[PDB]
Amino acid sequence: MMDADVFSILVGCVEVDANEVTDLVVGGLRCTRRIVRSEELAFEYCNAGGIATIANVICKSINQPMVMLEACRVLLGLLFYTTRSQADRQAAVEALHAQCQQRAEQMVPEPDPDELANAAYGGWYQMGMDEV
Amino acid sequence: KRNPDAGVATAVQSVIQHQTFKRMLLFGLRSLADFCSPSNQLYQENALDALDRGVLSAIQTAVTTFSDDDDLMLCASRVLWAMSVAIKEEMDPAHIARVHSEGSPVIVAVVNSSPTDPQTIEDSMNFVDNLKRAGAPVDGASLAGGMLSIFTKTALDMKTAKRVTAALAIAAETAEGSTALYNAGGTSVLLTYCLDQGDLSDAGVEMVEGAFDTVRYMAGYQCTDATTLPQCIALMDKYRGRKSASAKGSSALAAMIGPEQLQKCLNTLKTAEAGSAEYDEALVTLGSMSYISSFTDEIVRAGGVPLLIELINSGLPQMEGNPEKIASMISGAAKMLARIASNPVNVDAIVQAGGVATLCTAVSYCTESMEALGALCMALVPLASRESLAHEIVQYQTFATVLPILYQNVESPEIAALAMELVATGSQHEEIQEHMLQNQAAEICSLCCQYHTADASYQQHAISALNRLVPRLTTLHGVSEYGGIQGVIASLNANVNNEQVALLAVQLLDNFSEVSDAKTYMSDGTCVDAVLAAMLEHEGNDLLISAGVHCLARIATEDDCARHLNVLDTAIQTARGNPDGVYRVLAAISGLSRVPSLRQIFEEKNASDTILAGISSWIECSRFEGQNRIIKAALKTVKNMKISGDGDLTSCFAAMCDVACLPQVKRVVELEEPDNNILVADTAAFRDLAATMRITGAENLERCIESVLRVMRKYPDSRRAQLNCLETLNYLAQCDGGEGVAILSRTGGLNAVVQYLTRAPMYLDAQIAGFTVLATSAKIDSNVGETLRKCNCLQALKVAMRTHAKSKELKRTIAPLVALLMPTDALETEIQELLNECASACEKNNFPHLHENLAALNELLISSEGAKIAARLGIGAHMCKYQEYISAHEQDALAVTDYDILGKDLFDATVSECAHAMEQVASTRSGRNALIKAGNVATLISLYESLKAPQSQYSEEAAIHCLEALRILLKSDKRSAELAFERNFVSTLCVGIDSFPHSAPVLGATCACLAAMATTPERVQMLTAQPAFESLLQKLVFVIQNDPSKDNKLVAMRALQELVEITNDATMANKIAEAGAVTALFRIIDEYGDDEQLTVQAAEVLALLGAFEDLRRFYDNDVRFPAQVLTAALTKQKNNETAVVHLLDVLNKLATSEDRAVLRELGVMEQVADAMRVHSESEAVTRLGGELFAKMGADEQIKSLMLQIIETVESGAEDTAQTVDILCGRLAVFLAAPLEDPRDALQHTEKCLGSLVATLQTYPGSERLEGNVALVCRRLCDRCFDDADDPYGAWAVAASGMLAQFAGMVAGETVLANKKFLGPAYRTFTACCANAYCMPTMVEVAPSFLPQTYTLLEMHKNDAETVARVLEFLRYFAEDPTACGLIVQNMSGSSGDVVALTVLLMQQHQNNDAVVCAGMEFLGALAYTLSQAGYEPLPTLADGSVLRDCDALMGSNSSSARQLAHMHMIEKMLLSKAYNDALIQEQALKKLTMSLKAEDDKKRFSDEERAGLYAAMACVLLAAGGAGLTGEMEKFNGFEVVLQAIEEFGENPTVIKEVNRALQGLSMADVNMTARTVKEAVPKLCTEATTAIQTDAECADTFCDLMLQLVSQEGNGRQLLQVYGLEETLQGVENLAAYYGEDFGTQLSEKVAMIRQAMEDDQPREKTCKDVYDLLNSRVQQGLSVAISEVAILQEEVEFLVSQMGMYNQEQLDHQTAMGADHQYGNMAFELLAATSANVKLLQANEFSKMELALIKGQADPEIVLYAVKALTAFCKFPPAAQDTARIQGCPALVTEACSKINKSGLPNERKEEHLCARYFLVERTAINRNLYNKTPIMTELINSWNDYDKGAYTTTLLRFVFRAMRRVVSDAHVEEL
Repeated sequence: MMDADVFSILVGCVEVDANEVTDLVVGGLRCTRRIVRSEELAFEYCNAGGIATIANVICKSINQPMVMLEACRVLLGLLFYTTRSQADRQAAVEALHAQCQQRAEQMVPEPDPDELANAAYGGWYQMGMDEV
Repeated sequence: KRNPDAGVATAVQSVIQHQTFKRMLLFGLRSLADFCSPSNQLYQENALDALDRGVLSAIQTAVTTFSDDDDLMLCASRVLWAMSVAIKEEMDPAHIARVHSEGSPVIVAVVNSSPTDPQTIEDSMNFVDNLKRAGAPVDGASLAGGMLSIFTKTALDMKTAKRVTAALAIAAETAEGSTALYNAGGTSVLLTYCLDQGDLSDAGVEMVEGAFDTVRYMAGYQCTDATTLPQCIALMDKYRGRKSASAKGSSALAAMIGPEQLQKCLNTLKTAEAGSAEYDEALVTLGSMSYISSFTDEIVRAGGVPLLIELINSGLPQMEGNPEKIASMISGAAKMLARIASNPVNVDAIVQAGGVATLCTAVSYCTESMEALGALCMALVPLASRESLAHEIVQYQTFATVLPILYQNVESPEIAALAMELVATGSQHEEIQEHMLQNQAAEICSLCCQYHTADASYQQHAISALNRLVPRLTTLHGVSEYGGIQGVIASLNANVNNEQVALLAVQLLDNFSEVSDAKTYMSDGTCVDAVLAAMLEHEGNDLLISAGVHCLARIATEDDCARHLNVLDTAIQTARGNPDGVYRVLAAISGLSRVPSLRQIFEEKNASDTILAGISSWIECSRFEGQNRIIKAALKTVKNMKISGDGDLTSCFAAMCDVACLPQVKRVVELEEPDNNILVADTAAFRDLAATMRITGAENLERCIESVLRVMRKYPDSRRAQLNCLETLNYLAQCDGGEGVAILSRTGGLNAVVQYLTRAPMYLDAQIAGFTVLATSAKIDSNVGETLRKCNCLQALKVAMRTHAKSKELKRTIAPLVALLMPTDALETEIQELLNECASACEKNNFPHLHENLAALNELLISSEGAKIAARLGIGAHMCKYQEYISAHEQDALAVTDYDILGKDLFDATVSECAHAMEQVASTRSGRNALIKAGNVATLISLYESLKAPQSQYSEEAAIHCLEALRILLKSDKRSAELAFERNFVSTLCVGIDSFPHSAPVLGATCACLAAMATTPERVQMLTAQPAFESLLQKLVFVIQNDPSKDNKLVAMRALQELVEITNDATMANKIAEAGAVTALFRIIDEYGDDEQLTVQAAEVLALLGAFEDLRRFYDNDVRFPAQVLTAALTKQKNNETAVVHLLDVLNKLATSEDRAVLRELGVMEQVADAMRVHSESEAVTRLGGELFAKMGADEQIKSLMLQIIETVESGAEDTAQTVDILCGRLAVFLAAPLEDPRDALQHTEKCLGSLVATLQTYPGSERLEGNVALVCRRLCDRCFDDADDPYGAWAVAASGMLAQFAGMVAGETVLANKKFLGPAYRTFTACCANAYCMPTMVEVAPSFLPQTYTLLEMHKNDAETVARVLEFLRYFAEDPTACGLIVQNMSGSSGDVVALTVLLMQQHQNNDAVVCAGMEFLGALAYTLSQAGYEPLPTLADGSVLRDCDALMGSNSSSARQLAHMHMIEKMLLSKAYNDALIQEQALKKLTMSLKAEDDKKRFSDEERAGLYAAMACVLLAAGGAGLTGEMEKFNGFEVVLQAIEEFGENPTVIKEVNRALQGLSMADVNMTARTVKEAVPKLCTEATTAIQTDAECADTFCDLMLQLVSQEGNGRQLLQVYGLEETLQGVENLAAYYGEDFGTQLSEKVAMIRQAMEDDQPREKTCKDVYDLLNSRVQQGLSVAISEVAILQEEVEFLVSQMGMYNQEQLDHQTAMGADHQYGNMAFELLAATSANVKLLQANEFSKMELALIKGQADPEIVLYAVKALTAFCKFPPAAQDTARIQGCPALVTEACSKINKSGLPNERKEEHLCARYFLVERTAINRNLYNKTPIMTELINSWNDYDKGAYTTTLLRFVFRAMRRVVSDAHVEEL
């Protein structure tokens, strides 16, 4: 299914007008939740525009409880598979600072801003979610 | 209504709940703002929701308590502005009230916060503008002041400032507003800003303009301080360069200093007091007075000489005496002198007081006072303009003195600019050119470029000079020894922002390179790199790159390539740091790869790949500074390389889509703005790659469609990216024969496009590009529409036209609206319904219901079909009623309380919707016909007259629509315009523009209506005699003269343009001239010569007037000012082609050959010459350039130059090659000129050419010379391209050996880069092909260079001129048989067949008419001559392949030229008779007529243009005739275009001669075409086109030919005799024969005589019904239609038969009388044409059933009723037919009795059998219902017939017939008999 870019359909089919017949095709958000079973899969969905569509669905869905749910389910999944324990992250950033200290000792500046964000922040960040 | 985003509610509650606590208020408001932005497609709805939820009290408290927060201000401004937009469209008065009262206070508080942020200002400014439009403006005064304070803060973006100063200016127009500004900081504030933080960008100038307008108005309410005058003057010296600002300053001063002050000062100066006193004081005052240009004259009256006095005598000796003091005085004086050199008359005064000497000598003294020297320099420039004066000035050596001083004192800024200005205006004179060059030359001016790099003017002057001097340079030494190249590279390097100077800089680098010892000094690489870098920064600048590739082609070496390419990857690896390093390598690669000779190195190392990999490494990484930059560059570097290369691109295309989809792209673009980021740069790049159409392979293609869909899937919210993607789909869709649509189908792409358009309806850019992609595919594959309807494209189309009162869109969304088109029957349904509903509401006095339903109906007429239907359904007659009702039910409308619109609003709104309906219907020829015939032009005049009193919200909306419907109708029927032309209506119309004085659409349409009725000299005299019209002229001139709005001036001018252009009468021109227009327009060009929009618009109007008016008249017969002005504009505007065109047009009308001295003196010719050089490729520039130079005595100059060329060749000088080159330059301009005596002017052509071919042979590889010689030869050939008897044209070229010379050069592959040679070389070859006596020689030399001709097309595939020239050649060359063979057997390679290469080039330049037209004409010409010379059809034309590619190259908006070429191509294929299957499959004839009908509807072209299409189309149809393709035509009513040509162009003889010829050919082809010709066409010729036939030789002769063809067949003669008008025409032809006499007249007389004899002699025997049967029966058995609507011969046949039969049918007939036997054939005749369902309606429009039935009841003979029966039996094969006959009361009983008669008869069995089978067949057919025959004895007759079978009487066939009838009539009622 990956080899034939199935995500191309599951991204598209979910952004549509709503209506009782279509609210059901959006219930096919489930299809996406069931497929995304790992981190690598979550990142594949993103690379297909998964994150932008889910955001656009969630935001249109205040008065659409059924799809609001199904879409929040998908995102929680994506986050889960991509978010690490605050601990592992803390560790990661301590290490980053260590490397920094080492070079300086030999030769103290800051780790690369983006590298540091990449280690410290959860999946939301790795998947390109922004504040706004 | 649309529903608002639900989040608005939550956002707003946040804002209301937390108005004290700020941290969150902002957050909420920031969120409301984002909901309220055009990012969101529901911002208007969102905006209004917040209003109704009462968010503004909260915003109001917020902006008061937190005044300071700049960020809250930005958010507040955003929400309000959004509200402003919504309430403007949703014209609800309540909402408008609320936003006025509750919203404006906050916007005001924002403005009084003194914000500097562009956005907050734009918004609150745009808020203020919209509210005014809504009819609830914000008090200017309230905003004024707060708006001034904005300038108390610096850091103000000039762009924003320009807007603020404009807004101050309008505010200051009231004393209230002016005092507000005085109460706040006065003028000083603004003026100080201007002085301190003001720039010289086009924006800055527009800013200071508005500042000066502000002041002006303030000074007229004495709201001026005392700082104003001193400051204004300071500001004018700061901007002296820019005349638009200088002028607005002067205007401002004049409103501050009255004339009395002038008087005082001047006289005081006449009261001597010389020496301090008041004299030396008043002296200072005069200084200031000078700046006021309105006082210049009065100052010259009494003075001008004092100044020189105060300079020479009163200073020169005492210079040595008192340096400082003297200097100041000298300067002040010199400057005033400069300042008063306004008009040519004023500079005249100056020479009368020997200014030239005084000033020239003063220099010699002020060698040490920079200030004074510059003041002198300044006072000299105006004098040195004049040539006579310049020679005086060299005898004073003053140039020779200032140059060295400048050199050493260049760093000082005043002297530099002023010295240079003078060197510049000096350098414009050839005599001085040399003098200067001698004394240190421009080796100093080149260096001088190294300084003041931000002073555009300085740099401009300097470089313009150097480009007038380096041509005449032997060596590049000195300029190098001085370091001037290194100084122009500096200037270039420091000017990335000034596109203008950057250009000039490389032009000068280009020109340096043309010196011999260039390489010796310009192969440092430094220069190379500079130019390379310059090139990449300035991409969009055609002229700059072209000039750069030239420079590089000259000095660039592979030794430069490797110096870059050998560090490429190293630089890519070190891009995080030193991004500038790799930036350079990219720029080098990008540029050096446009040099064909050099690209190979990069190709070999596959640099494009190396770079694409770098790009990826620059995105998928930790972000770094310079990332975006290097990427955006690399993308361009890759794009360009591919574009200058030759491969297929599909690989690279994908690689780029892949790059755009890298995950880190989103993060990299968020630190940027939404339409200049690495994403849009990538989408742009790949779009551009698709444009090249180098995507070939159904696999390769799928990849691209997919890759583009992915990009648009990942990035829904990058609008520019989406656009660039849509665009990209289009190119791809029409790739690989246009098969792409299929892919897009399967890939689901179509639905994508539909679902984008649905999702983002607000983005017109997108709406158009999207539907574009749709329409394209629709036009390339059938059933695409199915999918579209299935994809709900309708929903889109609707909301499209329903949210866009545009045009281009509608045009695009037309083919869809014809495919989807709803069921169309539904449209019809709804339209009828709505008409009824509109009419009902008038009958029932429901004014609201009328409005509601008109608007509904207007939503259905946006479609060409809607309109066409409404016309048919009688919307015209309805409109009369609707109008009558509206006009006489106004106070009813006013009283309405229970509706969405109330008050006058409702009334006006209803007229508006009424007028709109008519406007729309009139989009089609049908509609205009119906509207006009129904009296709807009066209807409209009544509606317009109904608008009055308090301007309502819709009053203007309403006027516009009335006037537009009027404009269309009056323009479209001359008679209808001429009927409307009544003084009172003129008065109505004029008064109309007073009522809407600020409405530009109203003024535009009013003026069009006026011009359209002034159709003759008398009417013009009458229109101009109307005081209301003279007032309008006076008022239009007034706007042009006083209104500071650029947009107003433009509109006032476009309005004049239309009055004089449509009318095209001297009287009009004269009245407009006398209202002051000439001087006003010249003044535009004087003040705004730096503004293209203005200069052009003014020149266009001046030029039209100039055809009728001697423009000198308005300057007391002194040409100088208008010449000076135009020459100066031409200078400033040199690179803008359309602006030099219109300026040259005015100069040509201004000036006469009696002005040479004048024209020398003002240097006019120098500028014209240069304009021609810059625009060598321009038909219009060259032509007008020629006409100007013809005033200088071209005949003599050509003789002279041509003799000098010969002489210098025969001398054998060393200088020779260069000397002959300059001479050819000069000769080529004069050869553009029309001549008086060609035979005398051109007498030396052949010898001269001989001299020139010798020169080329002697000095090969002289690029310049090669070009100029070609240019000379082109102009020679062009002069007489079509006169094969002219000896000075292609004749001279071919006889002189020049043709063979050129052929050789191409064949020698030595010149395959001198585009300046190849262009005119191929035009020359074209001319030799077109001259029939030269053609054999072309064929001789062609094989040598044809192969290389292919190479050129591949090499210069990206240069559109070169391609056009070469394709034009192939087209003309393909008229020779042998030539055609050579082409097809000598021109193949990578691009493929010549025909393939042609499509490839056309596809690449779809936007270039020159390429496409040359392309299509070639294809056709080749196609034809091949067919004629035996060659087998080109395969790729015959498979429909190319017909389709050609069809795709037609845009909805395509020139007349392209439409003409396309017809020509098809004409030629039809004449070839070789490609008929292919033409039929592509429905070529249909699509041409669709094009043309569409063009008759929308009337986009002129009359001259459409005339020419019709003539052409006629010729197509004649080809169609000769190719036996009548019948394809009678499918789509093709004959109809011929009828339409006569009706619309009967007075135009060049159409009619074609119509005649086409009718003749169509007639010879098709017996039906003949019939239509006789019955329909000739009636129309002899009336509508009679005047043409009788007065034009060819019309007369062609008409006689047509007639002679028609009368040649039996029957036609008689009919033609009855034709009304024929006689008048024939005897008028007779008279045209008498006039011409000679041979032509004799044969013309004889033609008419023969026609008359054939007509007398046409005596066909009386025809019988039997003939009708024999023709139908023979038609039937050869499988030909017998449907009357399809076969014209049958109409006359069926009507004779109706009538002949009907007279028969009144008697009792016998089967043995002649008559009665003929009555049988008449029924057998009917029997056959009742067998086609098509004929049913017509048949039953003669009550066929009744007649037949009657015969059945009446007639006695069984054998005459048999045939009525058989015939009606066949009729009733069809259900409706049957129903009708059955319904007829008596039918059952009657046919039943017919059965009985036979059953009871004593007829022999065999006969009884036939009779009964027929009768029983009829009952079977007519028994549509089993009950029908209930009341009848049919079952007994059937049974009886059965019992006779039983008695062995009949065969089985009868029983079958009985059994069939029984089953149709069996019911309850027959059970007993059974």
